[PDB]
Amino acid sequence: FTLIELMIVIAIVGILAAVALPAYQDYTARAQVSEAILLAEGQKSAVTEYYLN
Amino acid sequence: FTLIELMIVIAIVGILAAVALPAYQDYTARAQVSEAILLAEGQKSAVTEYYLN
Repeated sequence: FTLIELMIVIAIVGILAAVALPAYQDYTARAQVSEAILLAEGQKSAVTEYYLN
Repeated sequence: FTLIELMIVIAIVGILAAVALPAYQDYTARAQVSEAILLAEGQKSAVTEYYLN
């Protein structure tokens, strides 16, 4: 008898595929969301520039 | 960030061009207006000369 050793595999086979993937496509999103933010960084002072002058 | 240093330039670039230029073309005028007056200075006594004699 070994099957419970196979059972535990197929328990490992059914993986979670952690929410630490989709919370980190949401924070990979935070990466390229930031890529949008880093654009905004340029306009921060330029928009400001119009706003002040 | 430095742009406000550029802003302040373009605030210096837009200069007043002081009214102390056109009030002093008006007083540069007072210079050559005086140049007309200094002519008149000669006639002061000569006109007077006719007026008295």
